[PDB]
Amino acid sequence: ASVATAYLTLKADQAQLQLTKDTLGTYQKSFDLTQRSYDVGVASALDLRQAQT
Amino acid sequence: RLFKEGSDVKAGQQLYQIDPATYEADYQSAQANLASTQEQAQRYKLLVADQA
Repeated sequence: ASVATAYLTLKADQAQLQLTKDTLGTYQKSFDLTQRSYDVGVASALDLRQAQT
Repeated sequence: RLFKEGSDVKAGQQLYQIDPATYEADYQSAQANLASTQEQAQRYKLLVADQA
């Protein structure tokens, strides 16, 4: 039972790590878009800070 | 009056100045609105390429 639960926990956490990598990629794209919007001059610095956080 | 009388004038030549003083004011207001909206349009033109 212990070996089975350890294997299934690893199998779950692999796909969960993949989804968290997807979240990091989405947030990096969003931060790059807000950085472009701040460099152009539409958004303030505060939206850039609140995306970075 | 800025023409000599009894002379020949061409088309488009100015004749009198009628002291604008109101049209200058509303022209300054319209140009002040234009100076905002054209740079907003240019910034949106720059940002629409990256789909921001």
